[PDB]
Order: sequence, then C-alpha cells, then structure tokens
Amino acid sequence: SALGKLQDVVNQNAQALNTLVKQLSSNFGAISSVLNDILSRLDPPEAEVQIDRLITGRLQSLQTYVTQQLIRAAEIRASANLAATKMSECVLGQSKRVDFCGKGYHLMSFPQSAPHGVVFLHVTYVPAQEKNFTTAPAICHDGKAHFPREGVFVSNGTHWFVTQRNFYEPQIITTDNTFVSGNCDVVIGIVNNTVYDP
Amino acid sequence: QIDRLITGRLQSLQTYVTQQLIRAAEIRASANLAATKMSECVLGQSKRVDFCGKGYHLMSFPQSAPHGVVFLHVTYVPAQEKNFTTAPAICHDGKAHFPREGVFVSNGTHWFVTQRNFYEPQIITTDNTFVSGNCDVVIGIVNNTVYDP
Amino acid sequence: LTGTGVLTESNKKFLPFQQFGRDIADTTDAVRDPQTLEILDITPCSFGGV
Amino acid sequence: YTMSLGAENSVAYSNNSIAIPTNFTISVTTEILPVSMTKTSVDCTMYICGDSTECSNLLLQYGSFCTQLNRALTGIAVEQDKNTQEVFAQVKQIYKTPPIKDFGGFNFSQILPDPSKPSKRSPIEDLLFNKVTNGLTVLPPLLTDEMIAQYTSALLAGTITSGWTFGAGPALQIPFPMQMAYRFNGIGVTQNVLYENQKLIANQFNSAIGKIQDSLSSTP
Amino acid sequence: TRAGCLIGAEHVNNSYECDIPIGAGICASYQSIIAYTMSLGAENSVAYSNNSIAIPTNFTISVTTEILPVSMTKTSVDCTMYICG
Ligand SMILES: *[C@@H]1O[C@H](CO)[C@@H](O[C@@H]2O[C@H](CO)[C@@H](O)[C@H](O)[C@H]2NC(C)=O)[C@H](O)[C@H]1NC(C)=O
Ligand SMILES: *[C@@H]1O[C@H](CO)[C@@H](O[C@@H]2O[C@H](CO)[C@@H](O)[C@H](O)[C@H]2NC(C)=O)[C@H](O)[C@H]1NC(C)=O
Ligand SMILES: *[C@@H]1O[C@H](CO)[C@@H](O[C@@H]2O[C@H](CO)[C@@H](O)[C@H](O)[C@H]2NC(C)=O)[C@H](O)[C@H]1NC(C)=O
Ligand SMILES: *[C@@H]1O[C@H](CO)[C@@H](O[C@@H]2O[C@H](CO)[C@@H](O)[C@H](O)[C@H]2NC(C)=O)[C@H](O)[C@H]1NC(C)=O
Ligand SMILES: *[C@@H]1O[C@H](CO)[C@@H](O[C@@H]2O[C@H](CO)[C@@H](O)[C@H](O)[C@H]2NC(C)=O)[C@H](O)[C@H]1NC(C)=O
Ligand SMILES: *[C@@H]1O[C@H](CO)[C@@H](O[C@@H]2O[C@H](CO)[C@@H](O)[C@H](O)[C@H]2NC(C)=O)[C@H](O)[C@H]1NC(C)=O
Ligand SMILES: *[C@@H]1O[C@H](CO)[C@@H](O[C@@H]2O[C@H](CO)[C@@H](O)[C@H](O)[C@H]2NC(C)=O)[C@H](O)[C@H]1NC(C)=O
Ligand SMILES: *[C@@H]1O[C@H](CO)[C@@H](O[C@@H]2O[C@H](CO)[C@@H](O)[C@H](O)[C@H]2NC(C)=O)[C@H](O)[C@H]1NC(C)=O
Ligand SMILES: *[C@@H]1O[C@H](CO)[C@@H](O[C@@H]2O[C@H](CO)[C@@H](O)[C@H](O)[C@H]2NC(C)=O)[C@H](O)[C@H]1NC(C)=O
Ligand SMILES: *[C@@H]1O[C@H](CO)[C@@H](O)[C@H](O)[C@H]1NC(C)=O
Ligand SMILES: *[C@@H]1O[C@H](CO)[C@@H](O)[C@H](O)[C@H]1NC(C)=O
Ligand SMILES: *[C@@H]1O[C@H](CO)[C@@H](O)[C@H](O)[C@H]1NC(C)=O
Repeated sequence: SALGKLQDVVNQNAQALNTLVKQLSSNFGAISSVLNDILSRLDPPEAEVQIDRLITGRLQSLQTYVTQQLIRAAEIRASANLAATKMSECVLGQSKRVDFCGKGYHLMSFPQSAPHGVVFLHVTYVPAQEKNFTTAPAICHDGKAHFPREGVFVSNGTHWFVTQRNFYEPQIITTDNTFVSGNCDVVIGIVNNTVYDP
Repeated sequence: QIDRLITGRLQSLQTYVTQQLIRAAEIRASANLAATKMSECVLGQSKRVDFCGKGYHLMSFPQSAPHGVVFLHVTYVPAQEKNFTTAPAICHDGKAHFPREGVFVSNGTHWFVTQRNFYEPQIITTDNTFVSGNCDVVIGIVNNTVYDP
Repeated sequence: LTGTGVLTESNKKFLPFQQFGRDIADTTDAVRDPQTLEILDITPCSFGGV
Repeated sequence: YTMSLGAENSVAYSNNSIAIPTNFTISVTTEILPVSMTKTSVDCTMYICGDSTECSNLLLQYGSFCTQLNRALTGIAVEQDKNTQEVFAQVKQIYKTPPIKDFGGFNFSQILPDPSKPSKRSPIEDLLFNKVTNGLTVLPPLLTDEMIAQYTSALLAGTITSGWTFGAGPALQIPFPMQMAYRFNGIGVTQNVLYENQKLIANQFNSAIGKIQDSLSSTP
Repeated sequence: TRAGCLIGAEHVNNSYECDIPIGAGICASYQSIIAYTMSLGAENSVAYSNNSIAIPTNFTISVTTEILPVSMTKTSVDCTMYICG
C-alpha cells in the first residue's frame, strides 16, 4: 500500500470509464437498450420516441462523466501544482518551510518518476540523543552583559560554554562569539561567569 | 407518472451532488492551506510575508473551531520610527567600511551603526564593519572615524 | 392518504379545523383519525445505513 | 459613495535618509480557516422512491446512477475526515504543559485548556464554539471536538515548552524567553532587545491576547 | 455508539491507534474484532523549567517518501458515437 495514491487515481478513472460504458446497457425506460433493435423492429413515429429516451439517458450519463472528470482533473491539477512547487523548492533548492519537504530539518530532495506521478525522497536532518543542560540568557562579566552571537549558553554542572543550537559542541565563552549590550542589572536570569579574551 | 417523478428527483440529486463535490474541492483546498499554516506558522517560524499574520511573524497558536481552525498569529510590528541621516559606507584611512549586519545612521552630529529593525546605536568599530576597496568607488560614502578596540 | 410509519401519541395543539400536518418535504407528519377525532403523530419507521 | 482605497500617505523619500524603528508592538491577529464540512449521505433509492418497490424497479432502468451518487458522497465524507487528520493530527506525541505556569511573565491562560470546563477547551475555543451555531443522514466526524481540542492542546504545549523542535524531531525543552529570543533572531532582531524589554514584551503579548478574546466576544 | 449501533464487535476500555474508522472517536481493529476509543498518541510531558535546555548530541539522516499524483489517463469520448453508434 505504499503507492496507494497513484492507484486510487488509476482505479477511479478506470471505474468511471467502466460505469460510463455500463450506462449503455440501460434502456432508460425505453423498450430496449439497443438502437439497432428499435430501428429494425419499429416504424419511425414510435422509434423517434424510443431513441429520444435513449439519447437523453446516454447524454445525461456522458454529462455526469464529463463533470466528474472535470472535478477530478481540477484535483489532479492542484496536486500537480503542489508537486511542481515541491520540485522547485525541495529539489532545486533548500526549503526553510517546516514539513514541506519531509519531517525534520530539510537538507535536500531527490525526484523519482512514477506511473502518472512523482515520488520525492526527502533527505532531512533529525536531532537525536539530546542531553539536559543548565542554561542562562546572558553572562555577567565585568559589569557587562554578554549574549551569544550565534549559539546558546549551556552548563554541564560546573562550567559554562557556548554551543550551536542544533548540535552539542561546547566552546569556551570568549569575546569572539559573544556581544556586549548593557549591564547585568536589566537581564532577568543573568549568571556570573568569566569571559575569556584572546 | 413515477417516471416523471424519478427523472425530476434524479436531476435534483445529481445537481446536489455536483455542487457538493465543488464545495468539497473548495473545502479541501482550504484545509490544505490550513495544514500548511499549521506546519509553517505553529510548528516553525515562517519568513513568508503575510502567510502567518500581518507583520514580522514570531509564532502562532492553533485553536479548534466548529468545522475549522483559528490561528492566533503573534507578530512583531515596528513602531515609533525616527528619521536618521544614512550613508552606504564609512570612509576611514582610505578604506571603505560596510556594516556586517546593521546600517549606518546619524542623529545629526555623530555616526553609529544599528540593527535594521530596531534603533540601537553602537560605535562604528572594526568588529561590526568589514573593509572592501577604497573610498573612490562607492557613491555617497561619508568621512567618519572607525574605532579600533 | 397512504404511507408507512409508527403512530404515536402527540402533544401538538391542533386547532379544530386542522386535520393533518406537513413537514418541509410536504410529507404528512401528523394526522387526525376519523371516528375518534384523536391526533396521532406519524414518525417514519427506523432506517439507516449498514 | 465612491469607496476610498486607503488613507493617503506620502513617504518622505530622499537619497540619504532612513527611518529606523525605536519601539515595537506585539500584535496578535486572528485567521479563521474552514477545515471540514458536515458529512452528509443520501440514500439515492430512498430519496427518489422511498419504500415503493415499483419505483425502484423503474429506477433500475436508469442503471447505476444511484451507485455513482452514493460513491461520490462517500468520497466527500471520507475526505472531510482526511482533512481533519491533515490539519490537526500532525503530532504523534500528546504534549502537556507543566503544572507551574512560569514562562517568564508570558500568560497563556486564554489559549491553554481550562481545567474547570468539562469539555477541556480553552476560553477562546469555548467562545468560538459558542459563537458558531427522507434518506438523508448526517455522519458524525471521526475526530470529536474534545479530541480536536486535545490535539490543539498538544500542539500548544509543544510550541510553548519546546519551540519548533518538536515539529522537526524530539521535543527539546527550552525556556520560553530564550525561545522568544530565538524567534527575535529569526526576524533579524538581536537577543538583547528581547531580554532587556522582556516584561514589556510579556505585557504586550498578554494585552494582545486579551484584546483578541474581547474582539471575538464583541463582533458577531 | 454516537455513529450508531455496532453489532459483532466487542467494546474494550483500552485505547489503540485507529485501524478501521467507525466515527465519533470510535475505531475498530482485528486482534475477534474489537472496538475502542482511538488513542491520539503517546503522552509526552516535556520537562520544562525556566533555566534548563535540551541540546542534541547526535543526528539521524532520515530519508522519507512523498508520493504525489501528477497526471491522469487522457480519455476522449466521441459523443455522437457513444450516444448513437
Ligand atoms: C564540564 O565540561 C568541562 C570541559 O569538558 C569539564 O572540565 C574538565 O573535566 C575533566 C574531567 O576531570 C578534567 O580532566 C579537565 O581538566 C577539565 N577541564 C577544565 C578546563 O577544567 C568538567 O569537568 C565538566 N563538568 C561536569 C560536571 O561534567
Ligand atoms: C554576580 O556578581 C555581582 C558583582 O560581582 C554580584 O553583585 C553584588 O551582590 C552583592 C550581594 O547581593 C552586593 O553587596 C554587591 O553590591 C553587588 N555588586 C554589584 C557590582 O552589583 C552578584 O550578586 C553576583 N551574582 C551571583 C549569582 O553570584
Ligand atoms: C547623537 O547621539 C550621541 C550619543 O547618544 C550624542 O552624544 C552625547 O550627547 C550628550 C548630550 O549632549 C553628551 O552629554 C555626551 O557627552 C555625548 N557623547 C559623546 C560621545 O560626545 C549626540 O549629542 C547626539 N546628537 C544629536 C544631534 O542628538
Ligand atoms: C574625506 O576625506 C578625504 C581624505 O581625507 C578627502 O579627500 C581629499 O579632499 C581634498 C579636498 O578636495 C583634496 O585636496 C585631496 O586630494 C583629497 N584626498 C584624497 C586622497 O582623495 C575628501 O574630500 C573628504 N570628503 C568629505 C566629504 O569630507
Ligand atoms: C522625516 O522627515 C520628513 C521631512 O523632514 C517628514 O515628512 C513630513 O511629515 C510631515 C508630518 O506628517 C508632513 O506634513 C510633511 O508633508 C512630510 N514631508 C514630506 C516631504 O513628506 C517625516 O514625517 C519624518 N519622519 C518622522 C518619523 O518623523
Ligand atoms: C515602547 O512602547 C511601550 C508601549 O507599547 C511603552 O510602554 C509604556 O510606557 C509608558 C511610560 O513609560 C507607560 O505609561 C505605559 O503604561 C507603557 N505601556 C505598556 C504597555 O507597558 C515604552 O515606554 C516604549 N519605549 C520607548 C523607549 O519608547
Ligand atoms: C494570567 O491571566 C489570567 C487571565 O487573564 C489571570 O487570571 C485573572 O486573575 C485575576 C487576579 O487573580 C482575577 O481578578 C481575574 O478574574 C482572572 N481572570 C480570569 C479570566 O480568570 C491570571 O492571574 C494571570 N496570571 C497567571 C500567573 O496565571
Ligand atoms: C532532563 O531532566 C528531566 C528531569 O530531571 C527528565 O525528565 C524525567 O524523565 C524521566 C525518565 O523518563 C521521567 O520518569 C520523569 O517523569 C521526567 N520528569 C519530568 C519532570 O518530566 C528528562 O528526561 C531529562 N532529559 C534527558 C534528555 O535526559
Ligand atoms: C551518533 O549516532 C551514530 C548512529 O546513529 C553512532 O554510530 C554508531 O556507533 C556505534 C558505537 O561507536 C557503532 O557500534 C555503530 O555501528 C555506529 N553506527 C553507524 C551507523 O555508524 C555514533 O557513534 C553516535 N555518536 C556519538 C558521539 O554518540
Ligand atoms: C526560575 O524559578 C525558580 C523557582 O522555581 C527561581 O528561584 C528562579 O529565580 C527562576 N529563574 C528565572 C531566570 O526566572
Ligand atoms: C543626494 O541628492 C543630493 C541633491 O539633492 C546630492 O547633492 C547628493 O550627492 C546625493 N547623494 C547621493 C548618495 O546620491
Ligand atoms: C363517527 O365519526 C364522527 C365524526 O365524523 C364522530 O363524531 C362519531 O363519534 C363517530 N362514531 C363512531 C361510532 O365511531
């Protein structure tokens, strides 16, 4: 049941065609469902009535089929527009849109052809093996508040480090990866730690 | 007589099913849009303009509604703007300095560098500027000192 | 008037001239029985999808 | 009258002047999107004919029209449930908020579920539910209102306690001011601005959420 | 059930994932056929506190499939030949 989405479209189209042709076997209240039988068995004054009943029944069946095909074509067009958007934004580039190109942080995507369809293999980055750390919004040093330039302040219990947000890579808190804004009296939850100067 | 009633009622039922399918397509499109908003505004922060509210989108909250969803978009709107005199680059020591992340502003007498979406003036230093070329190429470069820590 | 349904007691205050009642579909929903003049509610027999 | 398009504003453009914001407003806006319809099923034979055997015998002369209509209505009915699954059932973990609502001044009582209500809905969701009022059958939705509210509660707990981490993998806890600072960096504003003005930002957020509830309660 | 009367399926008090949807929160499965209230998911209380963060120490490169239909079978019907031969 992996490729059920394509199979449903194929089955619906084949079933619609099958039902439309099955509608020819119905007489729609006439004496027979066959036009040739009416032409060989009856005179034209009654034959016009019988073919009129068959014509209105078959025309109603064909109009119903065309309407269903138009609605399904609109649905498939919407799906194809979505697939073209995924081809542009997941395969030809890296997308920041959450869950548009797979579950997780999207890295890349690969297109594969399928019968009346496309299969996108979304290669994504999933975080794993997370660990607790004690965190602080800012570091107080020399009466100044230090904030991380790109990472986050973490503590393993005794020492404070700065690391990137999506992977644990502890580094010494220096003046190169932090910036100074204001004193320590304003930021709620600022902790005291040294800031190394290269 | 029953045939006349059957054809009338069958036409009515087919008509009802036809607009039900059209409305189903419309509701399906709206639900796909709502699922996209739930994925991109609630489960992440979206850079798409006006997709998750008016303003710079911060976060979003989903709320259930009868046959629907209500998104509370929390966005950041700039306010209390102030005029400043700006320059593309700072000329110092025969070199052109450009902001790494901010913009050069002047309150009338002194030049500073600030972030683009909030006024926070800072001293123009080498830490927040980068050097590319001399002062002869950039149109509108102004003369100001660049502090060295 | 022919039909199928369950005949039950009713609390509909029919006016003296009034004999039967009709729903939106125009199908009869209540009737006044002759001979005894009582008002019987007509509720369609249980049906549904299997 | 001839309708106005907008208030006229002339932008003071010049080649060497810029406008820099000195303040901000935390604005909460509502967006209402329909998800599903009422699942309706129509018995084609009963609608056209009722209990008449002769009518059904004459209806069989027209073929499989009734099967087509029932199949289309069944497809619509399952499509509504699929729509509700796609919108609300995007998490396989039911996250819960901590009992202590210490989020650094941020108040979420108007959007978190109310324990006092038997429906386990938020006050905003309760107000939203209060403000919305012959062969035919109405099928109930697969997800009831309390389970949809539970899904929204799980999404709210995930986005409050974990930010966007739960949507991309395991839910990683983070303090809410730090998460807000991350969001501030996403829109290009430094963390210091959020931390220095944290009480003001929390107050503005609470005021905006209250204004949302008042606006929903005051607009028909 | 709110959806209607269910005959032949035993009702259990345990909650599982939805296998066959019945309606009104009721789903059915085979294990005899059982009927149950569908479990939305596993409970996961995130250990929130005002000064603790969770940082990933590892990662998984996950590849997922997304199947999207693009086209249908191009069918043409001769209206005169269909109705009249
Ligand atoms: C937190 O991490 C730091 C850095 O990895 C640890 O400090 C080191 O600990 C080892 C183990 O005894 C020592 O050999 C090193 O000399 C330490 N380095 C420094 C610079 O002091 C620290 O022990 C960790 N703390 C905890 C509680 O795990
Ligand atoms: C972090 O360091 C600052 C200063 O080094 C500490 O602030 C001092 O606190 C004591 C007692 O509260 C006061 O008597 C001093 O006047 C404060 N000095 C300044 C400059 O503010 C602060 O308490 C330290 N915090 C922690 C958690 O160790
Ligand atoms: C532009 O801003 C700077 C910095 O805020 C102002 O410089 C300070 O002005 C105050 C008030 O006159 C003085 O007390 C300080 O000594 C000044 N600092 C320095 C380093 O000179 C400056 O006045 C502002 N200019 C205008 C026109 O508003
Ligand atoms: C900015 O500074 C530069 C150099 O300090 C100025 O360039 C000099 O301008 C004088 C006056 O026109 C000339 O005589 C020199 O030959 C120029 N030197 C160079 C290296 O170009 C420049 O005019 C200053 N601009 C402003 C607006 O003050
Ligand atoms: C920046 O300066 C410009 C011009 O000095 C200001 O633009 C004027 O604003 C007033 C007040 O509405 C209008 O009556 C004028 O017609 C505007 N002039 C032009 C040329 O547009 C502008 O308001 C200033 N910006 C701020 C934030 O004060
Ligand atoms: C930025 O705007 C906020 C309001 O959005 C200002 O906060 C108000 O400050 C005044 C006086 O300081 C108080 O009377 C109001 O009650 C405050 N309102 C709120 C909602 O807190 C804030 O002062 C502004 N800051 C700057 C620098 O302009
Ligand atoms: C969070 O917000 C709620 C509602 O906005 C606050 O509850 C109000 O508390 C005050 C005083 O306790 C009462 O007078 C109001 O009637 C309460 N409102 C409602 C709707 O119950 C609540 O105090 C805020 N703070 C916390 C920490 O929950
Ligand atoms: C971070 O610490 C918290 C609490 O110290 C951990 O949460 C507990 O995890 C155990 C293991 O399943 C549960 O039995 C407790 O009920 C949890 N407590 C709370 C309050 O949620 C959490 O697992 C730690 N995180 C990591 C990655 O180890
Ligand atoms: C991060 O996770 C990967 C697997 O997801 C770890 O790689 C495994 O390491 C163990 C022990 O070293 C081996 O027995 C396995 O064969 C490795 N698997 C693969 C696919 O290479 C890796 O060691 C983890 N890294 C850390 C630092 O924990
Ligand atoms: C966190 O909460 C504890 C109480 O549980 C309090 O002592 C501490 O000051 C708080 N820290 C911050 C940064 O709010
Ligand atoms: C801006 O226009 C003025 C004339 O109005 C001109 O003197 C000045 O050089 C221009 N600056 C730039 C950067 O184009
Ligand atoms: C016969 O019907 C009349 C009303 O038409 C009623 O008044 C009378 O009581 C009935 N008599 C009997 C014996 O049912």
